[PDB]
Amino acid sequence: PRTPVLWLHGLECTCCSESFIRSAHPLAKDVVLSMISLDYDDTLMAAAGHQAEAILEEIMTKYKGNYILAVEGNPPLNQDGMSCIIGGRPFIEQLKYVAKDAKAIISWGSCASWGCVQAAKPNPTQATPVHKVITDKPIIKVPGCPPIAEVMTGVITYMLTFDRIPELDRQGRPKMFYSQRIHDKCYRRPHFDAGQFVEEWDDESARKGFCLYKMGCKGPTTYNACSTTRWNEGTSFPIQSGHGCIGCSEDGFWDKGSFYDRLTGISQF
Amino acid sequence: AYATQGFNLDDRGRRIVVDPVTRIEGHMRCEVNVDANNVIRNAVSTGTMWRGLEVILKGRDPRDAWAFVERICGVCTGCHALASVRAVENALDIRIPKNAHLIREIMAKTLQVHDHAVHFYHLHALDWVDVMSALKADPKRTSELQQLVSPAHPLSSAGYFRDIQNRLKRFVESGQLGPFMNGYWGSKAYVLPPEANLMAVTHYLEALDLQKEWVKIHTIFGGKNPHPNYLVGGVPCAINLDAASAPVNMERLSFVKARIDEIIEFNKNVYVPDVLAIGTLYKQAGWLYGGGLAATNVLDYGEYPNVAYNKSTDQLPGGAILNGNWDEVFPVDPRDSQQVQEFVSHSWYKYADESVGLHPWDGVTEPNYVLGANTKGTRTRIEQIDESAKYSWIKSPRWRGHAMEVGPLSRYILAYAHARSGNKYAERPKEQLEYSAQMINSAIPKALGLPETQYTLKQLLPSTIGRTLARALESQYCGEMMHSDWHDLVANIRAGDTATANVDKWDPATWPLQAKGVGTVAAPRGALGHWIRIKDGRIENYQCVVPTTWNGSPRDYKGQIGAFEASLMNTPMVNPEQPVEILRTLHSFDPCLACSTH
Ligand code: SF4
Ligand code: F3S
Ligand SMILES: [Cl-]
Ligand SMILES: [Cl-]
Ligand SMILES: [Cl-]
Ligand SMILES: [Mg+2]
Ligand code: NA
Repeated sequence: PRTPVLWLHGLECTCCSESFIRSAHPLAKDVVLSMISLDYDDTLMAAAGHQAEAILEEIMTKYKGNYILAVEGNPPLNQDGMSCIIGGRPFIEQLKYVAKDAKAIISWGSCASWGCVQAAKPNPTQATPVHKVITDKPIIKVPGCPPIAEVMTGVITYMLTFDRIPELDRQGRPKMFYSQRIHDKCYRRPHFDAGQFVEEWDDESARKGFCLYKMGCKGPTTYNACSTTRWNEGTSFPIQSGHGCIGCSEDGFWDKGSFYDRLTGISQF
Repeated sequence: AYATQGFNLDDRGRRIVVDPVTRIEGHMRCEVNVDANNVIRNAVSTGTMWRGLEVILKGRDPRDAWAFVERICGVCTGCHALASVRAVENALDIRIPKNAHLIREIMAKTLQVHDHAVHFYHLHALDWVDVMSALKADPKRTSELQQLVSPAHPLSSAGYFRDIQNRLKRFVESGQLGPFMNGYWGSKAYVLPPEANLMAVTHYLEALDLQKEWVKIHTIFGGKNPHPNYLVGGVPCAINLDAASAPVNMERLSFVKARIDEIIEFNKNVYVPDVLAIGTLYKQAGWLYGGGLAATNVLDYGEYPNVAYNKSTDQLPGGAILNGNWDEVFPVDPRDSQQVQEFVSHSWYKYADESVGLHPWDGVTEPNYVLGANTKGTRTRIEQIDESAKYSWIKSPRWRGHAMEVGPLSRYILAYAHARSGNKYAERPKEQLEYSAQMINSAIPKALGLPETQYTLKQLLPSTIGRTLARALESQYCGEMMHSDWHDLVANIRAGDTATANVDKWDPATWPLQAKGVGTVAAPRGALGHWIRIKDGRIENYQCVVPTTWNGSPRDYKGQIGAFEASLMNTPMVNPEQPVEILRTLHSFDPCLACSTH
């Protein structure tokens, strides 16, 4: 018997769902067919409307305190919650109802973890991360916009193998994936250490892969696995393809100034 | 009850609610009324989400905008970033270098293929394919069907289909049906034989494994997928052949070419043949519903110029068609205040004057969540939405006041029209359509022992089948085009031009103190535009009009219906309590609700 997963969607862009299906090790196909039972998920599920709604009740009853609630996106508190409507009711009512009997709650991505783009100033919907709404349940944050595919399936794999939540840091992120800053093992680090920087896009320095700190790279303050695990079966990551890290796994990264403004106090890094 | 655009709307019949609409991106509610015979006589499209990206952008740096608006959508990932950088570049008179153009085109076409193929198999197929019927299929006959549908596809053996089938059986026999749970399996709306169902589910699984390879093109040029990085002035992926130290060298380009070649094989051998075969069988069953506005009014901005910044060389040439007159394509100008306009008369927003539509340079986004007095239920518990008042988070875009359908089908009807008027750049899509019509009318029926039909493209294309076909054909065409773009990129680099970014106007001190620009993109789901006003180096106004905004729109000031609502009209339902037909037709537009509302 495979662990039921109820994957809800609030206000979101659906990047985390797309990232999940990019996983190569393990394949999303193998996760869905052989590891979990993905019983509710608006993206992929056959049933709609009343028939979809009926699944939630059925799984919650049969697997009370033995299903995982995965949340992509977040609930809005403005517009009486009706800036995100599910079944004619505010999303926040669905979130709270399904959270009630979950064994564990996964906050997929920056939206669920922190707020992401809709929570950037002035946050017209008062979009609010899951942990500020659901306060009486264990929540694992898997931030990033989206998180790396193998980080997402890695969290699932750990939880299914051990039936435990992995060790979390102070911010509720799994240490197995979020213990390193990008800047720790970034392959451009020798250039940083030698003061070798890009100053304008496509200058000679950019063509030699010099450090992107002066182009606004937020790797020195951003915790993720991008410099080692990398993206799409280790094909590249933002810095390898020539753009600085924009800090996308960090709380409130949209409101820490322009992405192209450099960090101050370079001597701290 | 009232008449509009040749549709007789009537809300006196039985009311049916579908909320949530699943197998879409984002959040939608759909309501219909059906008559005494279960035919849809009214349809109501409600976008059930809003985030307010347009509001959030105010006061920010135009150079950062692409990253914010990219997060409008992770499904059509990057198309918003492309529109944004184009808009800012247009505002600031920035011309990007040839390599940046070509790399953006390759990225755009990669998205087209990935988006289209994943949509069809993973979101749409279950409206046509009965997975339980696939369990009853005979492996040998499935193999023989596969060989008729696509001879060149290597995965055709009886044992291969037997193994796939067995894993399905074990999955279903577990009692944990997962995404197939509570499905509409066995409904008479399903017409495929067991063997076609097994073939299709097999390709669903094949596409799921392969789709992750195609996006590695994005990863090379943009660092990651979803949400690859873009840049105002060009691309960040600097080029150095002589070299492992740069983002792009010849090895990285060879890798891209290998992925492109695989894409071409998939479109040609798996995706296009499946849609032709499934379309043929549903045509044979007489299921030609869902044409909606495609039979009259279609629009696209036009895309993929052979020569950069030269719109006459667009390989998907656009414009507007009205009244089903395919002999007259009107030019569409996104800068013209009298052309693209958005109404909010039936949307949850407010204007100073709601009897008019606003061009997006003058666009306004102030939320106004209020329900009409004939609503059944409350503000936080809606039972029946009141479509006579405001009923959606989606605005109502119109072109010179006309309601238009947008998307691959629109682009293919436009391409066909252009080709007939002597436009040579539309030759390939015309060839695809004629080839497809011959396969659907004649060749596939002959192969399967079915009677031949004689539908013209005029009769066949304006339908849910036609809309699905055009998406597949567009995927094929995009794969072909980026194959050519790749060759042009490598040729340009080898000729000595390694430039990837124009930084002349990177610094805001070089900008005019006031400016406006527009960026358009033929995004996977249709016509995308971003309109920007810049003041003192900051975003004064930023308005997006997105393809699903067009298609999913509620009624305008004149009460005219949008493409979704029109497409559901005049459609019989086998069972009013099973939304099979509603889903099939709605899904044929590939709705992206996060896109529609942003
Ligand atoms: S600042 Fe950025 S590019 Fe430079 S070494 Fe650190 S993470 Fe890498
Ligand atoms: S922008 Fe995000 S994807 Fe990794 S390199 Fe930075 S945390
Ligand atoms: Cl955030
Ligand atoms: Cl920062
Ligand atoms: Cl461009
Ligand atoms: Mg808009
Ligand atoms: Na370069």
